[PDB]
Amino acid sequence: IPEYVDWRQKGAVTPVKNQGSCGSCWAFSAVVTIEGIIKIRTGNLNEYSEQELLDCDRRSYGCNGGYPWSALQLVAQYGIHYRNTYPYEGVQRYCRSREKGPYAAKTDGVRQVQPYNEGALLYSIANQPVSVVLEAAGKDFQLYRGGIFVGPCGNKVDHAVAAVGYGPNYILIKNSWGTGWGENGYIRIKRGTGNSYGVCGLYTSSFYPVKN
Ligand SMILES: *[C@@H](C(=O)O)[C@H](O)C(=O)N[C@@H](CC(C)C)C(=O)NCCCCNC(N)=[NH2+]
Repeated sequence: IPEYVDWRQKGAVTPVKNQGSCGSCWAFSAVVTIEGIIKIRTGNLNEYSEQELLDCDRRSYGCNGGYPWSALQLVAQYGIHYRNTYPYEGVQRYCRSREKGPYAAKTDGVRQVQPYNEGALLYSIANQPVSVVLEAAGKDFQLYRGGIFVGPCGNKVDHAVAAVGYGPNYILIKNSWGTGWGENGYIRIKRGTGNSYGVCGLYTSSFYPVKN
């Protein structure tokens, strides 16, 4: 795998989103990976519905949090609508999948990256954007403005984001806190520190969709 990956430069990343007050990071993370794999496999970059996962992923808890794995399993078993068809409202509502016409995209499954393994995550990111989790509660992460973020942070992961690239010393993360946070909505998180958890627990739980 190459020394640098940046899926934005390959046209596989849609504009940075803002989840707002809703605890929907898990759906935004999943959607970033779906947008990415659909671009990688089909050549078209589309926006897909975080709101649909929020409403319809029965294993998740709406705006009270959820599981990227479970949203990706929802997209593989059923599908997902375009963001235009099923726009983001920042609140959980009734599942309206059935009323929004045929799905726009469908995946074939969900792999997990071997956790606590930097190279395994890097290998996956080289193939596609990956849903990853981290500790975002620390004021250092909340107030991050730029540079390669080293913490301070623990490994008490509580926030789902998407890895869309990496470099020699960092992993490139698309956050869902709007374009004004971090580096136009992104954070580069230091890697290669030898901490198996990853900085901020970044290697705790990583999933990506499979699409044949
Ligand atoms: C993240 C966010 O929107 O900022 C959000 O709080 C979230 O989904 N967090 C996850 C943790 C990471 C994905 C590791 C989470 O807490 N998932 C489990 C949901 C817990 C909610 N349970 C109940 N009973 N309300």
